[PDB]
Amino acid sequence: PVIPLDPARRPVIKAQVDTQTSHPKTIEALLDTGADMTVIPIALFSSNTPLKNTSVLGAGGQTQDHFKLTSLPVLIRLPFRTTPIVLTSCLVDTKNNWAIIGRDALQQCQGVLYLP
Amino acid sequence: PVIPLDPARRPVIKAQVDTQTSHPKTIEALLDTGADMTVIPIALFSSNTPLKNTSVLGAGGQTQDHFKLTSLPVLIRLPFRTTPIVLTSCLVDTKNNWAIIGRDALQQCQGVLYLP
Ligand SMILES: O=[N+]([O-])c1ccc(S(=O)(=O)N(Cc2ccccc2)[C@H]2CNC[C@@H]2N(Cc2ccccc2)S(=O)(=O)c2cccc([N+](=O)[O-])c2)cc1
Repeated sequence: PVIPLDPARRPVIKAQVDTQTSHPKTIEALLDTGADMTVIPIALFSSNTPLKNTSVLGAGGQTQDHFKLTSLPVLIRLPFRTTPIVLTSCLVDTKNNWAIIGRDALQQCQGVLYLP
Repeated sequence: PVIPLDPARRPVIKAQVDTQTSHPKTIEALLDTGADMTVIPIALFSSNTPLKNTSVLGAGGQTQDHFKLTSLPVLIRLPFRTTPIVLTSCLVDTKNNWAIIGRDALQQCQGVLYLP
């Protein structure tokens, strides 16, 4: 589908996220061309899985306690599409409720940005 | 043009920005569909130049200090189209000097996100 760009209406999508730590979950995620890596809420991971340490830069400066890093690949499926997007590693938001589809996933699904 | 999406290569673009407080300048801006409002470097604005205090959400939570708000509209020109993008107001990065094209500007040039 063609998704219009609107400052008042964020470009969201419903995507099934398989973290391979629990059961695959359909969540609402922001489509983000500014993001390099995909951000997945920590609420989808099991309580006993190890996550790597890292630091990420953003608006309110950088941080090292806000984001973590997956130990296992994350599979992401789109609404009617059936083959999953395979991300070797992706960011994990441990504080807020953040689901962000980055360019890493937007590449495998042939996603592009068009300017008339 | 059709801008491809790649995690290893940011969707940057050259744009001419007029802050109406000084000489119009050329910057390299990041095409960001996740940004509600456009962010321009404070290095564009003259030294005086009243700017408003504002609060912005991003990476390391919310920030009371990083971003300011323009008092006057911001003229933005792109390589292709001859007519300029007119934003009523946009964000100003004081800490760093990021150039980020949000959906506010992408709407006025009718930019869309295409997912096959
Ligand atoms: O207009 N806004 O509300 C608005 C909000 C937020 C921003 S923003 O944080 O600077 N800034 C821009 C930006 C771009 C590149 C690098 C850092 C920041 C945001 C906007 N999109 C990228 C970035 N981040 C996500 C996000 C999206 C919407 C709202 C808040 C935060 S981020 O940082 O979590 C995610 C962030 C950064 C990097 C990665 N990653 O995978 O590498 C993922 C700008 C404008």
